[PDB]
Amino acid sequence: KCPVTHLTTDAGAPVVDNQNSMTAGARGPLLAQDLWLNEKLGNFVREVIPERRMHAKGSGAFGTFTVTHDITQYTRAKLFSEIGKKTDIFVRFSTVAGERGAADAERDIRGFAMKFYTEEGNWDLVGNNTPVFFLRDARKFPDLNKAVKRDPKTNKRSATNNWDFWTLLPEALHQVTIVMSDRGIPDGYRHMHGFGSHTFSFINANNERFWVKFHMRTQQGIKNLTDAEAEAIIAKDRESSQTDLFDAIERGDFPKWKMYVQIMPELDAEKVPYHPFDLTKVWPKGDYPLIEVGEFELNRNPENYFQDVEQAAFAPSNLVPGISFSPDRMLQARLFNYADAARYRVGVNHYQIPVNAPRCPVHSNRRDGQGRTDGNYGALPHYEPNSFSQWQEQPQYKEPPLKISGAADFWDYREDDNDYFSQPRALFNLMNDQQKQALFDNTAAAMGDALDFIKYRHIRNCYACDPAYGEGVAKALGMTVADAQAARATDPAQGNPGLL
Amino acid sequence: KCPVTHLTTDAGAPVVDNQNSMTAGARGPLLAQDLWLNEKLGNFVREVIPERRMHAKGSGAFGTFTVTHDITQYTRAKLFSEIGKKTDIFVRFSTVAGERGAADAERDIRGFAMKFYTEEGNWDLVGNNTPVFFLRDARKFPDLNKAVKRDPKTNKRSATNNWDFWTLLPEALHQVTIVMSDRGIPDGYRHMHGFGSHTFSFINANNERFWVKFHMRTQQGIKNLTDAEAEAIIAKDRESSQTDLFDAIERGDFPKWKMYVQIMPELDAEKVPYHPFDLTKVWPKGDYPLIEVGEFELNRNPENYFQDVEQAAFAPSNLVPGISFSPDRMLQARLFNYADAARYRVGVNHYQIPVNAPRCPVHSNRRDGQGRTDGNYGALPHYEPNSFSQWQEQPQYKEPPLKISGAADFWDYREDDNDYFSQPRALFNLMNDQQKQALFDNTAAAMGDALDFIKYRHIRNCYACDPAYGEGVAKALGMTVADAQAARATDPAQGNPGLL
Amino acid sequence: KCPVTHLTTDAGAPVVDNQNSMTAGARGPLLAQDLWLNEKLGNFVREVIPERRMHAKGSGAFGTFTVTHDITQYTRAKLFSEIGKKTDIFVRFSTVAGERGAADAERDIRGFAMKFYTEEGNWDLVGNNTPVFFLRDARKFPDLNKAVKRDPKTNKRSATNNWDFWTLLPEALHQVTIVMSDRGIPDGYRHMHGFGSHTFSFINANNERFWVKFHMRTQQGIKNLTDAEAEAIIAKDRESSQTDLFDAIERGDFPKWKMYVQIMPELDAEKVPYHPFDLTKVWPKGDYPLIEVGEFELNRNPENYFQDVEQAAFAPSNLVPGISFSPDRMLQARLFNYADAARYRVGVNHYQIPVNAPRCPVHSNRRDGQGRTDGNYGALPHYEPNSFSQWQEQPQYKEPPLKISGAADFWDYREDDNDYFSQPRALFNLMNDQQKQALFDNTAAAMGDALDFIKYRHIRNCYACDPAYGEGVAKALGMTVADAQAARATDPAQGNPGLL
Amino acid sequence: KCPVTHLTTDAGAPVVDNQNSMTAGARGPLLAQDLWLNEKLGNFVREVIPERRMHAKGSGAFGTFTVTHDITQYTRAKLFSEIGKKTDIFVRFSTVAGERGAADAERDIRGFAMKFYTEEGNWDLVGNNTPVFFLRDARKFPDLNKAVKRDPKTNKRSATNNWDFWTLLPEALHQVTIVMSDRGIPDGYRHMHGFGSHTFSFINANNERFWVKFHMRTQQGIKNLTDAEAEAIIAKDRESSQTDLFDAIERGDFPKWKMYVQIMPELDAEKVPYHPFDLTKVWPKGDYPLIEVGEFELNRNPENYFQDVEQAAFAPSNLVPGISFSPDRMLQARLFNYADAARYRVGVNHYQIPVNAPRCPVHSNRRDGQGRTDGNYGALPHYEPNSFSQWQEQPQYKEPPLKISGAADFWDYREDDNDYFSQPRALFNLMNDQQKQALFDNTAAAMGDALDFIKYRHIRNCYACDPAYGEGVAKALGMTVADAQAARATDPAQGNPGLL
Ligand code: HEM
Ligand SMILES: [Cl-]
Ligand SMILES: [Cl-]
Repeated sequence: KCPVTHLTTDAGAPVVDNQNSMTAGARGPLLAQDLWLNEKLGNFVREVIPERRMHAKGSGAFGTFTVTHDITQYTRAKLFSEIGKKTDIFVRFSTVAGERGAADAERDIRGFAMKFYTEEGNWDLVGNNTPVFFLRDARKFPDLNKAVKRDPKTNKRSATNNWDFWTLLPEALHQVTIVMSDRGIPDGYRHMHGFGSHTFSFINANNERFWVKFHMRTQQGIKNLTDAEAEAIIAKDRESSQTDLFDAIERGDFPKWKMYVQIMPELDAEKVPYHPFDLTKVWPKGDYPLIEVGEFELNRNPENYFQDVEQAAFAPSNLVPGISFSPDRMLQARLFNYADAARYRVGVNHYQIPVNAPRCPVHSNRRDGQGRTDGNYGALPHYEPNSFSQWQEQPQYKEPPLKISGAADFWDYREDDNDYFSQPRALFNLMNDQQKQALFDNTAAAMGDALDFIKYRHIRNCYACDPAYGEGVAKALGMTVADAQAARATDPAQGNPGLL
Repeated sequence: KCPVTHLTTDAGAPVVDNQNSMTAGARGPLLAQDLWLNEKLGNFVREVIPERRMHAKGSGAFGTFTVTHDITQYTRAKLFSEIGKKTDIFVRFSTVAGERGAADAERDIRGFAMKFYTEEGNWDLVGNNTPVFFLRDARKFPDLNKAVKRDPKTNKRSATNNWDFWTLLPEALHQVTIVMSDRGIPDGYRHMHGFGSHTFSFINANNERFWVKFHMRTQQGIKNLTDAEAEAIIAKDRESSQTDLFDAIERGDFPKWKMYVQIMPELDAEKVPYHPFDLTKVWPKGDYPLIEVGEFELNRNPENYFQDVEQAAFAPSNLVPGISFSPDRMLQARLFNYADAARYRVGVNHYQIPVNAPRCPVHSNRRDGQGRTDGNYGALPHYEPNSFSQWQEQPQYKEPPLKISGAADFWDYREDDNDYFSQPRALFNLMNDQQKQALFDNTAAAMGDALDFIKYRHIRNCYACDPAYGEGVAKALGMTVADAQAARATDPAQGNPGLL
Repeated sequence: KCPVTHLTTDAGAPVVDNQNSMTAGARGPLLAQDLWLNEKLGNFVREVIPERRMHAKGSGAFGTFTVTHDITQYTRAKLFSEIGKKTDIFVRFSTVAGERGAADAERDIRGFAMKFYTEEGNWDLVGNNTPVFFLRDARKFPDLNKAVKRDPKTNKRSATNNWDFWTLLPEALHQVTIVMSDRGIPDGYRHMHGFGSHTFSFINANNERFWVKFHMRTQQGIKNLTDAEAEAIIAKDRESSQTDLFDAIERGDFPKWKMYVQIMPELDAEKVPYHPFDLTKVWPKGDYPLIEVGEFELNRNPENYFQDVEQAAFAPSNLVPGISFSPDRMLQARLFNYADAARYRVGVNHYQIPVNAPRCPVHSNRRDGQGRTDGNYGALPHYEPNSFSQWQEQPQYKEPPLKISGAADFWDYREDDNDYFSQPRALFNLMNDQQKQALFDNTAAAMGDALDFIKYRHIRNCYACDPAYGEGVAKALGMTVADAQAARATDPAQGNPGLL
Repeated sequence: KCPVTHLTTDAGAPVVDNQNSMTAGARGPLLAQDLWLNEKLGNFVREVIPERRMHAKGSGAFGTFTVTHDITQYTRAKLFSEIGKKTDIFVRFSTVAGERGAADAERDIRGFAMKFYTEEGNWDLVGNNTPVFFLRDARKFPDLNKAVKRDPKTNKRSATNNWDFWTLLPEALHQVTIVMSDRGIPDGYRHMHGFGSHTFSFINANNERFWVKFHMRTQQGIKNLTDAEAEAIIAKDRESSQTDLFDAIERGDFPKWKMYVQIMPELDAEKVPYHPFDLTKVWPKGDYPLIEVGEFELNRNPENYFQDVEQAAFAPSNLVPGISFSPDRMLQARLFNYADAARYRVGVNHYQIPVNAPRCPVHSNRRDGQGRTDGNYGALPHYEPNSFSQWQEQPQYKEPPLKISGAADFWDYREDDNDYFSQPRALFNLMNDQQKQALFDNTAAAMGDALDFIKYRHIRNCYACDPAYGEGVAKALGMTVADAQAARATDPAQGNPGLL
């Protein structure tokens, strides 16, 4: 609004008429020489890009992060180098299974994706509102996509597809318990925590490695919706979380999180009794307590949703000196899969998009590609080694070596670690009676019409985790643990390693 | 299900392990030589194509059309040539404003897109569940897209954007009245009519032209949902119309429509008192009664939604001998905009997709393009004229000339026809008291929080159509027609041709 | 060169090693966590975009245009408004049939594409080094593409495909004569003229229309290569024209053209004895003498060929107030085909590319699309009509109406005008004996191994144009006009309108 | 040719006129309702896909491979299982640096890409006409692309860019010597050998590993062109190798190669004095003599070049049971980079293209993607694990583990192996005096105008390889080894590990 604008073509030619097309007489046929119509409609049918293969529905905001505590003994990362140091951030929150138009207030994981515009590169912490995940090997990620999304023929969610998959992965019971708890539907993005979920690494100025987990704790408090409350909100508003977050920032009610880390010296990874790189497992806070780092707030709604939120590309591979990866098998796949997904979805030149662009010096020698806008590194020599001091590597940032034991092979995770249930059993025993009844009710509702052998399989897995959990679930499904047990002999998945 | 399948790569190499990735020791980093993971994940992030720029949410089915009546005196079209002749069809139903994930049971137009696999080409009748539309010049179609979709900043529907646009187009009141009536929310695709909406042409074996309108009348009966009933269905099911249609076909309860035509001899177009090519106007049935043609049923759910429904491309330009276009200015733009939209969305080689492919001989000499699969017309000479009898034109199908009067220019539609209100006034006076109260209630709900000057503008336009319509709307908005009238002097759109 | 650069990722993270990949031991397998390699190679395989479907091989330069003469009585175009007024330009020269790597010094038309960065929009004059073309209806343009390019099976140029097509278009003899003359191989882009070829329109401040032809005459002089001289240059340099033009600008030897116009009052188009919109015909200079307008020089080599030359998009539709189109049937197709070609080749957001961007105000309300970088018109309302003074049309630039006579139909060009030979006969009689012998020799060489019936057909067409032309061609082919004449009875194209 | 064809649209509608466009009167403007023109031209501008980022210029043929010898003790690969067993193949030959249009007879490596349509998957042996390459780590491959292709500003080959890069890689001297020898320009694809170049692996039925090198030896004899002979061929024909190969097959003169292998037991890789996975090094035939396997002939020209040759996608990752990879660092990158390059260039669904499609059972569960044609695995469950025997892994094909020693790190190749010159010195001493003089002449011609410090650097590296080689090169450049030696002190690349 405000300053009057006069319509032009892309090339800046004045548009004469924006109400009438050019015709051979007043009621005659349309002419090809109606240039503005050709341009207006040709561009119109190319506005849509592919949605994200996962986490398609989302809301974004800009904000800042402030260091409140010193952790420079563990990490040389420049954004953490001093108390008081402020870094600008972009955050996209999301659901997982919904397409672009889907309801915000579904029972699902939420995405918690953070981009930090640092002096030594953008650092993407691509997190979830849960410290764990259903899977611990990336082999299973495309299968999870199909299981939680639409059947190839009914084009609807399928409790049978979803729960057949989940119940054949006993390692999944931890995240299944979390998403079937009261926290499976947060009351908008401001009332949930975030997590890196994976084990990452810190590297200090001494070139020492630590293993690390990020926790982002909501200063607005954990707050949830029951199935019924969510359904009532969806009936009015499929965009309930966008409404909530946009409205909050618009009225100056900026949401805040505190950032903590669990820090584990490199050598401790071979001393702990739990697999320290297993995404289905946390590190107990009694072994590795939270160390406070800083605080971030979201304080600015983007001017244009498509340019800043839809085109936003996060990559776990977007790391900076002093923050690096781990051999978590899931993290390891994400280190390449996001950059690849973004080359397809927003283009090879997607770092030209302002929300993705670095706010520090950049010298990649990336050349050409569709839609090159930014100079294309001009006439500079485009190869290395060269005799012209172009594109010089920076060895001072080299990480210490990472010790390997064992041959290259497909190593059976089930031989390495098969503690599927101790962590979910702990979580069940933390719950009060209401939360337990919610867990049982939410579970039986989600299984809905899944085939009976699948309901029996979940009840068996849940009983193994804790007899009271198996009972509450079996009861809420109107079944018995005895029938669940009797069904194992004829379970059609017989012969299959995740079938216990 | 049924025959056991053994996992291979695209190239047919056996996959050894589909549960574990290849690692440097059991808890070591991931190896690049894990070929199956690279392939599985690289293909995974390229499954999604752009949604349709309009009518993104939809349901599809296969079926057949049977001629029941003789109209060969009006049309030489081969699918109509004999009573009893059966043609196979594909139909996609849709909403308009929803993205891929959006609720089915919104207040919106529904799409009614038909593909007839004819012996002289696929005939697409790309229709709506309404005989008219909001607009009569394609200039305004991209603007309607933005008005009924998401604000560029809030990323939500905007009553202000939507109703500012609508109230500045008095010609739109006809379709606004239809979509705000009880029929703005059909109880699924089986309980709505379809229409070509536009005036088309028939050409008979004598090379005579008729102007024609297609009506497809539901044999299951008009059936609707109130705002409250729709909201309750959405709370359970965003896919309510897919559920309804898929379930009906799956239980053998095949939905049927009867097809009729209004036929107008060419010369009558200059004798009627209404603009006969104006998409905001019908032809009164008293002047041009319905002539029965045939009956179609939908009787087969596609095996794969993506391959048959999501990749389906309709084009109003997909016409056959004996069925052709008119100078309707809206139809005229669609004659090029759909083929162009599909080149971007499903590729230049989209006619290789089975649902789009013709079931008759095809010799286009279309060469190359990404993903060419079908022979590419092999080694045949690829130019015309040639000395080799390749690609010979077919003059026997030539249409009679179309008379033009007037210069090429931007002809102001408002000078040519400005009867905005007589047809909506007729429709209002057909309604019984309940339907009228629904029209008023639905209208005030849809305007929701639109700025007051916009509510005043709709009330003025509605009063001009019929004093009782203006009153019922003003009342349901908690306003008065007097205030509406007083606001015209300061209306901020002053200086603007659609502001009456 | 000069300032030392330190290699980073796109996200600005330092790169540790640019010589060694990350491996599991010194002679072990490659790790997926080698982030720089993934990024470097993933981006590398996306550098290439599609070449132009026509005129793929080219050279570009920046320059300026200066008005030297007053023609404001004929055109209100702002770049021409005063003597001395300077406009910045980009020019791309090209061959036509060569792919990206093909030789510069082939016997072909050359492209002469001009972009003028004007205060009322970019004006593209997309010209050739010839005043005419082979065709006069766009129906035949894709066929010309196939005929002059590679056979679908041999993947080589085919004299049979090329000359079968050409000899079945008698209207083509004019351009065939030009491209087979000594001027079919200019000695680089600096020693050739340019032409708009088509009839365009001027509109003056009085809203009067003139028909207009643009001539751009080389101030370096017409200079050509024989077949033998060209072949010798190709043996050393496939990039001979890039070498020539780049080297000339680099040493300050800036090439200059003078711009002239032929001006014809609107009404004269119905008074001339030649079809004034027929691209196979010029306007004789005796009827419409050249009027001088200005002078342009190319004086700056682009810093980056891909960003400025390969991504350059010209469109005949890029017109400005006071310069517009004509009903030339070929021009009429180009008015839409280039903008469409560019949406595919450089993207819907290709006007963000600096060489394509306007240097004047732009308000198109074009939204979104892949790779949106420039603000996306932020939060401004995105529909018209609106109550907020956004996107207001500009009626002061409206053209006078264009008179139409006749029905909409496929009008046979051969019924309308069939003077195939008078203009080529004039051109043949302008030639001196050497140029004539060149025309005959060049023709027989180009026909090479074309089937005999095709050589006979060219000789017949050439004899009809002028008995001496038919003789010289028949002789250089080692045939006789008598045999050519005897072959017409059995010509396999019998039954075909371009077969005389 | 032969059967008369009648022109239709893609949808199979008859085309009335293919010579005239639809106009408002005979000399009037073009109408938008000319559907055939819209379709014909819209499809026309989408025929071109991106060329290959490397090896863009090529020729293809179909053929067969016959086993002549038993090697089943080394490999369980099914195509080798019996003497007499015939496998169908596709082969694409190429240059490396040329774009689509570039000359065939340039001084360059040639590509020798083989696809074997095997009963357990397509096996791609993506080879070159040389047993080695310039590089031994993939870090340097994009840099080699830029060095051997066009300068970002001159858009021409640059001897300075090319030789600056090459002379700073002493490991490159082996391949530099080969490509500067008489064999740098083979007399077409039929007179050159092929090689896998890399060390691969065989796995036998006992689950034992061997390291292996493939040699494909021409039965038509090594035959070459001098610089002068090549230049003379280019002056006539940029497509000389396509002409040669197509013509040979067309006249029944089918070219044949014999396939041999060098076989090295796994444990020998730690016993040899040369790095056995270093692409700049061969295995001496005295240590590992050639073992004969079979013979292949190319006997069928494809019907359509674009469908079969341009869309052909090879991937080193396309391996079958009994043939696998090695830790060669270059091979390791190609294992992912080709499948990724093809997803961009020919689409995610490129295995639908007949030349790429497997000729054995395929069950990948790859879903959707643009242009899905083939059923999309219909309604089958689309996740694993499932209770429905879909997508079952095949463990019988598991390879033995691969022993790793050392930490994950960037291991400096120059510390591991720095024998740059012994193999090129051997090759120089195999040459007769003519071949030596050719090597010197070809080298000085290729360095052309490269800056002097670069010529000095090549002479130094060549002298180190063999004093006679340094002398012959220095002399042919008109320089002395003494000046070369004196220049090292001021060499501008001082401080750089490949500068000796
Ligand atoms: C100039 C006015 C119009 C323009 C520019 C327009 C443009 C479009 C575009 C670009 C799509 C998506 C096409 C694709 O990607 O396959 C679409 C879909 C559709 N349109 Fe329109 N449209 C217009 C008017 C109408 C009218 C008046 C009706 C009904 C009479 C209509 C019915 C539909 C239907 C049913 C679909 C969905 C087709 C399907 O199921 O794939 N449209 N339109
Ligand atoms: Cl891609
Ligand atoms: Cl496109």
